[PDB]
Amino acid sequence: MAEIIQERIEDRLPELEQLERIGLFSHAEIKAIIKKASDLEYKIQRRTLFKEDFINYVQYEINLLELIQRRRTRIGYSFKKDEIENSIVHRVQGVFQRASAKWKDDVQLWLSYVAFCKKWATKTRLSKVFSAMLAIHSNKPALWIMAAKW
Amino acid sequence: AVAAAEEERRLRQRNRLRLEEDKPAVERCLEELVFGDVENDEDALLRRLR
Amino acid sequence: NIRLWKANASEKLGVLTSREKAAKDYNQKLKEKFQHYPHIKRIARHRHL
Amino acid sequence: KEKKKKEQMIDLQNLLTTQSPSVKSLAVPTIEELEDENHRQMIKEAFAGDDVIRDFLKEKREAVEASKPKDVDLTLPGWGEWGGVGLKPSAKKRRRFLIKAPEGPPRKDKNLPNVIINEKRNIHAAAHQVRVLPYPFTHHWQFERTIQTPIGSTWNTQRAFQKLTTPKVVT
Amino acid sequence: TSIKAARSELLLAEEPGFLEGEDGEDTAKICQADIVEAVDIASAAKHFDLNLRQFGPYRLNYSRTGRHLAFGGRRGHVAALDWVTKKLMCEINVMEAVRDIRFLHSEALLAVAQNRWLHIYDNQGIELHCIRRCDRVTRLEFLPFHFLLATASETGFLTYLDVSVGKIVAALNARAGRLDVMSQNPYNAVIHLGHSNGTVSLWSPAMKEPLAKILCHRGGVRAVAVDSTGTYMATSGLDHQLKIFDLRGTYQPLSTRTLPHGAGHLAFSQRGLLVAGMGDVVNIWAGQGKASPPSLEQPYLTHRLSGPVHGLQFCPFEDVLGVGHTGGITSMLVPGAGEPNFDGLESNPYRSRKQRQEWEVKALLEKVPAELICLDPRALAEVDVISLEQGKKEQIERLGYDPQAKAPFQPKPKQKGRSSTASLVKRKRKVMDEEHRDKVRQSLQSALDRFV
Repeated sequence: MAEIIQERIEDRLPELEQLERIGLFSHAEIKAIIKKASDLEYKIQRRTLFKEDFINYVQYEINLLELIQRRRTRIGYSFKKDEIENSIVHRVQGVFQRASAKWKDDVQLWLSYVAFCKKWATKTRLSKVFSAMLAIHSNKPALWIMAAKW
Repeated sequence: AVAAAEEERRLRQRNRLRLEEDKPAVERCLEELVFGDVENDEDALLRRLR
Repeated sequence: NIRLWKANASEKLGVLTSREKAAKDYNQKLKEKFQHYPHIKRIARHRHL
Repeated sequence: KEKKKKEQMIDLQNLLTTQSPSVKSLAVPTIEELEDENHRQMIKEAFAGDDVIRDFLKEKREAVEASKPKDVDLTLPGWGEWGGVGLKPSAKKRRRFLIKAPEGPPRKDKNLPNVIINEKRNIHAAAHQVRVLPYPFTHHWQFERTIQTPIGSTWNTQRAFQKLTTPKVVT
Repeated sequence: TSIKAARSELLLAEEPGFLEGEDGEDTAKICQADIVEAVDIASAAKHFDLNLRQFGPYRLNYSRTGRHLAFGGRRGHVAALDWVTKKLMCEINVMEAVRDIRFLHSEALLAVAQNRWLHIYDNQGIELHCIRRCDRVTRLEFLPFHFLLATASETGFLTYLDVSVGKIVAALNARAGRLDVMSQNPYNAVIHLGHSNGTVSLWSPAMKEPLAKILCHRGGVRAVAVDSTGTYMATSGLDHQLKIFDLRGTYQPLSTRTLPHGAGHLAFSQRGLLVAGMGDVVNIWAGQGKASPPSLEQPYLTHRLSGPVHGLQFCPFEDVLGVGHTGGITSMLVPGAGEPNFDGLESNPYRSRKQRQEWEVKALLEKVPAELICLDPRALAEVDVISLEQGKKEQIERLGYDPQAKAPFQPKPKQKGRSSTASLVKRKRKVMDEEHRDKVRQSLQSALDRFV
């Protein structure tokens, strides 16, 4: 139960405390992120699972990634991408992998995974996503063209 | 290293000031998604309700 | 005859859940932590012969 | 010897100080209510009793006296020498057959003037403890540090619990 | 540990309350009416005044989880209720006087100290056990992690009862007269007893004599209390003194003040606030508490009750103080008294029945035996060095016999001429001679000057 939920929140702490050290976020804003991330974590760690909670979890991190990006430009701070951005991106990929395993037949979920990998992920990561999708969806000619186009 | 820590402390204070003075309308829209719409000051909340 | 035995006589063989694995590691560390206490030694080392 | 009891009466009288300041804005309890109706200022000292410090000093004295070891005289009055009412074993013979018990460890409450501490050991609790230092440890403090640190999830975060319970062989 | 401390606050979600005056205002003169209007409606509902004048003055106990409250009247009125919601679990009439009330590890079980014996009740009013041994009990107090209930009696006896099994583990004769003042150390699990001598005695079920005696007052001790950490002890007496002692190996008075009257009742909150019960008047001192005892210089809050006070306790995880008196029961609002962040697995106010019954099984499997209670909770880690004969002696008293002693030799009856009892005395003598060899071996382990 929450011991897995408590497991995941502690992993989020080291990047949040770095955001406080740079001054990008205030201490009150750090508290708000922790509270909302905990609520989204409870939905996806239940015994009863819905596709909508995974989308809500993913959409929250994307909005958080944009808010960090806009503030870094105004400060002109470009360091510590690995400790902050790569931590969030790696966590989002785990959620997509769990969701794609649960709902293999949903092409829209697969394409959303591909769209995120283009914007935020390494090209070698996107190579795996196309190969995984084409393995179970080889009967759709349009999906082949999208991989060849890329 | 005490002065170096104080140097980092004022750098946080300088960056925190610059991030609050001027905020584009896009950032306000994003901040509601990430932080929510919560008011903890009583008179400020009363102005919102009225 | 040929006989088959368990190398560890108390472990559970099948696929385990996270709570089962967490308790098993906790039990092993607890036994090692208090291995020198007289009551622990008396029970642990008793074999029927 | 009476110098010691004088001194140990002195410092006990010093710890249990009689004069102390009062509380400033303290709400005053009701002492009297007039049905046909007013808090009144008090005399500070409105108590008398038995001399408690004397009793405590007595009791600590007998507690100390009981716990000390004993000196055993094994002299037999007429063993190998003449014995009778007028005749007594010589002082040198008393010295030769008077065994002294070894001087014991210091009491926990010698320097604690207002405290009396029992010296008897809890044998039932001692039944559980380890008697000899185990092999890999070279100092007692190392072993007690190892025992004292909790490993359960009650006292540790989940990462701390998992790193503290890491198995050595995984197959 | 600061980085370990730093990670702590982020996980913690709540902050303690405060109360600061402005423009030189004294918080002592602030009344409860001003606080109620200035705080949210949920907290305002926690301030109420029950009026029960017909029956005697009331003693109260809060459940270990702050959800439940139980109280008992002197004339024999006993009722248990949820206090957050205003529902009545039970209200019964015990047919004689009641001196104390305590919960037992949950809200399910109630123990009452009646006039003549001790009784056990359900939270619905059903009597469960009547303990005939415990008689004329004045004070009750429960040790949670050992499942022990401690009783102080009029006759001068201190008794320990194991509620898990139902057996009395120990019954100790204090031999100091009447016993009426009792408290426990949550950190230490020892029992503190006050006396007219001016001394406080420390007791454990293992010993037949007190662990320690400390002289604290020039008159009779009327109240005693210790903090949750086990560091400080607060006492009051007929000598009009409030004292704070350091229990961490020092036993010296850290602070002293003179009072109009000796404090009948004292208590500690979970954040270190100290409350004194003086007749019909209640006074609260607050201190920073960060490695420091509370400041006795000036009180933090005050209130005047309708009748003289007969019982005080802070709710575990709330900013409220429960007061029992002759008029009835009142609830005060004390901002900053309760500990904000509770653990969901040990004492959850917001727990279901299935969560509760999982917790109790865990605790029952995990009970600490009675003999392990000592002044140091970590004494089991320490390695005891004693002589080999010292261990041999101690094994005898705990058992009543030597388990390695050899019984005197008796020859077995044998055939071919060896059963005539003339051979038995011969074979016995032969063996005893061989053993006699062993003990004697162990026992041994100028010109004319030449003729002299």
